[PDB]
Amino acid sequence: EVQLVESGGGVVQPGRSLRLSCAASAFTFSSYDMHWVRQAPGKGLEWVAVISYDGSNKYYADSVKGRFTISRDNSKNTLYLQMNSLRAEDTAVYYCAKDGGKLWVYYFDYWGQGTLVTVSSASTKGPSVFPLAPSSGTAALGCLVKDYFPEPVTVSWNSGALTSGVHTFPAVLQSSGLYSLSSVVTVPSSSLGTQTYICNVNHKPSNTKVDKRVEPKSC
Amino acid sequence: EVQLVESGGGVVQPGRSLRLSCAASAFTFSSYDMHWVRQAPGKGLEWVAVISYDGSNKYYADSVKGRFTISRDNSKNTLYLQMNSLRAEDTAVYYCAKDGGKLWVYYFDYWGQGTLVTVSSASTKGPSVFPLAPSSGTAALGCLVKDYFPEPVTVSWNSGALTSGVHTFPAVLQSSGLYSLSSVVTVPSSSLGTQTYICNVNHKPSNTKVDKRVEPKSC
Amino acid sequence: DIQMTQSPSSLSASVGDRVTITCRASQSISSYLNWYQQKPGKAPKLLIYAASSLQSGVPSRFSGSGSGTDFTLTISSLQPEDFATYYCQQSYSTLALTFGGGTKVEIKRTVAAPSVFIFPPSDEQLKSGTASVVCLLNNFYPREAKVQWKVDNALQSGNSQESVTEQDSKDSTYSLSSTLTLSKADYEKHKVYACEVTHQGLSSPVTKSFNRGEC
Amino acid sequence: DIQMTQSPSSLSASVGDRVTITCRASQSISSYLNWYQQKPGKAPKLLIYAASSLQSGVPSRFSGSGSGTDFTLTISSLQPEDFATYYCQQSYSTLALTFGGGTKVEIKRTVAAPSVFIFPPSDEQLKSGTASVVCLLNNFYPREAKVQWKVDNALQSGNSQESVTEQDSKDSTYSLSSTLTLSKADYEKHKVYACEVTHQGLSSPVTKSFNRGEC
Amino acid sequence: ASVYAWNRKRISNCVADYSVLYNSASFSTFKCYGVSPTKLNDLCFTNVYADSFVIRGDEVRQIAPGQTGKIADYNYKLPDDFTGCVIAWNSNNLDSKVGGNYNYLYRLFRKSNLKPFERDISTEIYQAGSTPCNGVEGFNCYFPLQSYGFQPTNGVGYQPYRVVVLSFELLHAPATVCGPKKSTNLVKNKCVNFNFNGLTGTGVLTESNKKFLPFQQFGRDIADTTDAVRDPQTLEILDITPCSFGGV
Amino acid sequence: NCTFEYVSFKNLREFVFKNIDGYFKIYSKHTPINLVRDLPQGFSALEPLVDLPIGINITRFQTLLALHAAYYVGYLQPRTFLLKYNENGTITDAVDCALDPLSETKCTLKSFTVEKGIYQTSNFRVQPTESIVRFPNITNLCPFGEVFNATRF
Ligand SMILES: *[C@@H]1O[C@H](CO)[C@@H](O)[C@H](O)[C@H]1NC(C)=O
Ligand SMILES: *[C@@H]1O[C@H](CO)[C@@H](O)[C@H](O)[C@H]1NC(C)=O
Ligand SMILES: *[C@@H]1O[C@H](CO)[C@@H](O)[C@H](O)[C@H]1NC(C)=O
Repeated sequence: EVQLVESGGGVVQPGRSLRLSCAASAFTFSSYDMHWVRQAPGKGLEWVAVISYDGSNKYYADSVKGRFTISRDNSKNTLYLQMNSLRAEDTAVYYCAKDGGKLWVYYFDYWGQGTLVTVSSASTKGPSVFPLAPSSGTAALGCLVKDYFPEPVTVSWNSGALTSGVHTFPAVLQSSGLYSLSSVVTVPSSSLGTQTYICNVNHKPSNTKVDKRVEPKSC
Repeated sequence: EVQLVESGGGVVQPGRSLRLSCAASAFTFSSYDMHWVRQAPGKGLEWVAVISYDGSNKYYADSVKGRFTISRDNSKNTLYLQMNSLRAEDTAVYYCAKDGGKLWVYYFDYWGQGTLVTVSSASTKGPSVFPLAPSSGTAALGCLVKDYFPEPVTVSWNSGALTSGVHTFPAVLQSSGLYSLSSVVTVPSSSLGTQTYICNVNHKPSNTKVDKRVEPKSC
Repeated sequence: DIQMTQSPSSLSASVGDRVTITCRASQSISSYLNWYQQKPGKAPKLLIYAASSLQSGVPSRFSGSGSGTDFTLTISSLQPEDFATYYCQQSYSTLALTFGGGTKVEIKRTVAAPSVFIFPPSDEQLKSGTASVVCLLNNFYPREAKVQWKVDNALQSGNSQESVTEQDSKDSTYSLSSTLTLSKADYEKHKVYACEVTHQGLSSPVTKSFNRGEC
Repeated sequence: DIQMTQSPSSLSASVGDRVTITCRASQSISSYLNWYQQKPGKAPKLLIYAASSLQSGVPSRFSGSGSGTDFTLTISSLQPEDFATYYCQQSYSTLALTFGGGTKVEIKRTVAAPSVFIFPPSDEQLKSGTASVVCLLNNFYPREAKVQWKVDNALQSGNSQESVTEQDSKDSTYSLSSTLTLSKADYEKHKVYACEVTHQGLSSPVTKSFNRGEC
Repeated sequence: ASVYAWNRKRISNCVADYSVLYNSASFSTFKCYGVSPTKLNDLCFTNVYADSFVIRGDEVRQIAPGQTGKIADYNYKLPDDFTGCVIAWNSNNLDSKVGGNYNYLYRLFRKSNLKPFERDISTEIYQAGSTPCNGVEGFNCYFPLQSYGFQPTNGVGYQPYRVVVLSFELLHAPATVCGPKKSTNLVKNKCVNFNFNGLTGTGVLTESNKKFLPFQQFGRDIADTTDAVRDPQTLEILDITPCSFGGV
Repeated sequence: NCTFEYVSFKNLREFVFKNIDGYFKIYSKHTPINLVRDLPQGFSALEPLVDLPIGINITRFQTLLALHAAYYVGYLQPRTFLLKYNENGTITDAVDCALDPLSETKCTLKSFTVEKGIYQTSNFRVQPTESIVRFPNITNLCPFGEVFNATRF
């Protein structure tokens, strides 16, 4: 039974500073060297920083050396990571891990749930919802939530009534710096004029709720 | 060491009644619920009936509900299954099995060797033995024991002298209600006129012994 | 009700192989799956109960696993005394106990080309009135061999019935006997009777045919 | 530095199969190699350390082996809960820790032919100025499907971007959405817009094409 | 009670006599999941829930885990880890009228399938079309409930059937429900092996003149060994004398 | 979501509620008194009333007052008591084995009367207060200085 909780992550502009805090519980925090390891969205794991058990030795990789700082308060059983002069490369989920000390080498014993930190130079924007109508052996329709930031956005069909056959594609960070997402649902071609399909998109960070009707194209 | 011996099985016409009896030994018959399980010829197993340890509760599958009856005599350590109004589907091997009672539900711990029960509307008939001659790199000949009932029938070659290369296929119940069986033996083509091959078929239920010669076709 | 699908229908493996058999249920059953073993002719015997419990007196190489709907029975090292039929039976629906289809495990060997023999009806049988044509496939492996009857180049289906012997104790090969049975009137109505055999060990189908009353 | 090549990039296997994943290092690391597991979305979890030490609380079916540069991770019998992404990470260069590429294990099934749909830009989008053509491949397996855009019979590369969902929980099939995005001026400059799909389950490439402003 | 308002009764802190399920052979259908009825009267449970209602025969198969249909989805549902029994028997003689008994209602439409052990009795007008139904019936606005047609001549598939679902729940608490416990006659002045409320021993039970307090159940000596007990059925104090032994 | 239900100054009413292995035991005792200021002094044993098999985790509680009566609350502790049962099986007196040396002697002798004399009741061990660690102070230090600060390499 060992618990690690990350906090302090968020959205910040490039060149700014942030303070991540890790709370350790159910083990001797002061008697184990701590590690900070980040994973970028969609990428693999990348070791970031290490601090000794006594908080006297601090080591960083070349990617962040001279830019990040690691400290720890054994009295409070807390680990602090100050990330100053943040760049777009720092957008990732950061985890704090105990060393374990069973080997002469560094290994990770336990992993916390981590905290997300996003570095971008774009302000919060309301999503734009557009339809994707089907045409004339079933049919498929959908909605496009384009030009929104930051993540996430919750998409539902028929206020959650339509569940089966619904696929919500992961959002893609387009070159404009915003996010583009697509949701689709496949329904029988017969039930296309009687059943009404409306997609509900909610963006709490921007506080934008949009209900967009979807109907077949007319030609 | 647990023993279960079944008895009372046999051949009976449709619509009749039969009584199967199982004798348990080497365990407390009075403190374990007993199950009757039937296996049709060539098919899988199938649960039939269950009786509690105290002989006060009886349960059956829908296929037999209101048709069979299960009882037990703890004094004699015996389990009785009265099968009234038997149909052709009842033709199967019946086993008595202990429960085990290690779980909240029914599992089968130990099984007996079971007893066969056949339901048919055909009387005992003598088998008809016919030859299957070879032709012109070895050759293969055989005998056909057709139109016989009930099982089994013992087939030998050269009064048991010919053993290697002999294949006796399992009997097949043809639409006429009887049984058809085939026995084959492969011998070198050179030894086809000197060596004499005679197939001996014995049907104890009908008490029919037939010795049929097999010789190559002449034309 | 609850239907239990046991796969594969039949697998070929050698001694010492890590054999695995899957059993799926129509609905969810918590841990109420049991595995029984049955040799040809002999009575079934218990191997695993609750799907995660080795029955007393069973070799440790057998192991059950799985929960919900999918379950697996694994033999780490196959042994000669393990070639049998395994049944998976659920117990969740207490008064609807059902047993699985079964998965026969055969002895793995090389592909053996069947020997095909065609025997016309015996004159003694023709005297009675019936006529049986016997197509014998001998010494082949695996048992999957398609046998087709042709009469005057016309396919016949349902007019015959097959019977397959168990895997041989010497060469572990199979034998099949297809008996095309019909009446005398239907026998003289046609001339050519052929048996086509398609087997994994045959580069092409092999047809053994004969013309009626020519010998 | 040290580069960790993990193979295969992605393998397809069924439950109970003996899965093996290889990890090669540019230089030699004595015994300082570890294996971690990561489910989609969930955080990584430690499986093996020192390349020959099973982490506490892990099923015994996972086993690490190898020394020097080549290491292997083996699952004797795959389980439904074992479908995840496995990473290999060397610890020799303690202050230059590196991780492997990863080997995602998908659920093995039959080849599924993709369903191809082509959607032209919506008039509402054309009002803004941009135009997006959507090519949707649905219900196919494996995920290796080539999607090509053709404009007036001219190949387009880099003008679009794809998005593929994870293996489906129902039929274990994939879906891909290629979005060819361009300006309005580049949209009216051309007439024919086509999407060609090449998949293992397709005997030949399937092209879905439309002419601009013809319905 | 009607299926949508299926009547729930609770059973706890009582000895559960299952003889009524055994002797009564008039149960048309009976299926147990998770627990076998034979090993049921000698097993304790924290609580028992008897959920009873009325359906037609064709729908009886629908009351069970992994079932679908109007009854299964919109009126009554069971969990996929259900551990209990389901009983169903005809009630045509009672639940039928010459003019048709329409007192039994069932939910015909609902926007979602019920959660396990969920009771819904709302009479909201079901919206079957795009036009919202503002409490008024009409085009695509139908009443969610429909009444059964029960007449003496109705077919077996539509004849009324009373269903009772017993669910046995065993939580991490002491079990107040146990089956009847069998006892035997009491013999005094003879060396017997006694067992009073789980207190076991060997000795001679004799009448005594010790006055226990009303709430006290056993006696003890300096050794703490049982010296007297109280017969649970009849409140009389029995001294326990260890059976005679010695040297020959 | 109910898991149980049951239905059946001048007075001093004492009650004791305690949970053991999921069983909620309630003892009670009603006696007549004539005193309003504080608890009357005297000894009376409490006999059990109920053993509810609720099996709940309890850590707080409260009372319910009738609004158109003071009450005292004490906390139980794991103590050892010497109880005297009279002829009829009723507790007539009790001695707390940790109240003071006299009661410790009473519990040691298992008697309510202590004869004139000296009785050895307990043991007594003084526990350590703080730890001391001493290692020789370094005299020889490994020469990393001359390797990093070497004038010439
Ligand atoms: C138990 O039986 C006795 C008779 O031996 C009877 O007097 C007594 O009332 C019974 N107890 C109960 C609770 O009915
Ligand atoms: C009650 O609390 C204890 C520890 O305080 C815990 O172990 C137990 O699980 C709790 N009871 C329940 C029902 O969770
Ligand atoms: C004990 O009980 C008896 C009657 O059972 C009574 O006469 C006696 O007074 C009681 N003891 C005392 C000390 O009062």
